[PDB]
Amino acid sequence: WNWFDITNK
Amino acid sequence: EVQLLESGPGLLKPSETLSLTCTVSGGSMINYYWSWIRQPPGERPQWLGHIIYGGTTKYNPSLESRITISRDISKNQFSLRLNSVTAADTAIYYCARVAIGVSGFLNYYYYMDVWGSGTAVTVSSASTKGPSVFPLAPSSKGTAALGCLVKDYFPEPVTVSWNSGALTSGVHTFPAVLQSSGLYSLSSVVTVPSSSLGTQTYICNVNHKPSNTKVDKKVEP
Amino acid sequence: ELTQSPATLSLSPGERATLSCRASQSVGRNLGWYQQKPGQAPRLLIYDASNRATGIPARFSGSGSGTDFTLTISSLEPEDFAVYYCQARLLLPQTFGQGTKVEIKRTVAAPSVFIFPPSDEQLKSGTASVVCLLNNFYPREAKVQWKVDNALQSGNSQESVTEQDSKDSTYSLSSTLTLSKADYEKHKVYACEVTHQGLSSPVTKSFNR
Repeated sequence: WNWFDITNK
Repeated sequence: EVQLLESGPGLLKPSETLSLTCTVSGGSMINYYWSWIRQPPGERPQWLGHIIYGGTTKYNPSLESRITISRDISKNQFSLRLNSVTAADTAIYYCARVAIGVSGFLNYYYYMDVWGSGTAVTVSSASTKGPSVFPLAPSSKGTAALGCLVKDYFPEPVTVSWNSGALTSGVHTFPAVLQSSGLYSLSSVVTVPSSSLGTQTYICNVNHKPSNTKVDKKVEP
Repeated sequence: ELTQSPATLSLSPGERATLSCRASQSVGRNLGWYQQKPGQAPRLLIYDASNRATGIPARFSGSGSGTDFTLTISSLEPEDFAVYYCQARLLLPQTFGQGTKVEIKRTVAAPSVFIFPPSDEQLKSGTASVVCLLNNFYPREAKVQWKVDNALQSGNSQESVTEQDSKDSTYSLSSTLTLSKADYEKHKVYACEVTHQGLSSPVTKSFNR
């Protein structure tokens, strides 16, 4: 989650 | 205890640029996301956007054009910039910690688990001005009501006390309303024994800090 | 989006409060409840449907999954009278629901009504504000109307309502009618007319300029 947005699809 | 504190100027005119900073204390920035939220008077909170430890951002599509969020890990801070403000950007702005994590296969959880204190932002063409304070005199006709009208000030807030704060019982100080003029107005009233109106002094103490104005008004029949 | 119902719950300290939140599309167990006390930031209350946030009193619980969620307060305390919001993931445009306000229920109390003429001080400055006060009433719904030499007014007044009083759980409301000194000087009788559940019929307070 720290480098790539976990709230994208 | 992790603590967030918003900082930055809150009084803007339309077309200007809002610039706020959140400082995080008592905890690390890694493994959480970092959000700006705002809440206009009498409305629910509105999520503005967030930034992740890595620097990637995500914004509310209704602000996309005008918003930027940034973060400085070395300084334990993250910031909001909102361009081209209007009166509609008036609100209490909060920075908040977001607890995030995996929930299902391609699902997540997102909870704003630590909130800062909030900072009141006003956007208006109006110019700062201290109030005029008029008596609401007790009627000449058991219990009587009297008060002070605190009129034509900008921006919020003012404070009102009665008799240096010694009189609190039966006091009601109303929320300010924004007038068509762009200045605020409010009233403060108290109910008291009719019998006292001859002997007892009633004085409202009004303070408006944005104008360094401090007024005492004696209210008499 | 999220739908909260009802908008207001009116209950006594001691009773059980049940709050609903329905999501339009499923969100698993990933819904949160937040509490907001007046002039304070919201705070996390329940997360993942049923998990008390750190520090939250055991009287607070949460249930549901997918579509239908409930926040229960087993036995209300004075400090729990507040607004409660739900929120699931990062749904937009509205990440939060509209909120449910939990108000203290009390016995009906009619407004005590007072009218105040403008002061000579303000008139000197060229403006007249006429104030009508509806004091200490419950429930909050109240109607106020201005009449000037018997003509019904509209558009030249503004009202404001207090939050529930900490001791007596009533509300109070001010209505302020504003007009120019010249306008004020061309009429004689200023009156406000108040309607409320607790008034058998409407009450009028008035003065003659």
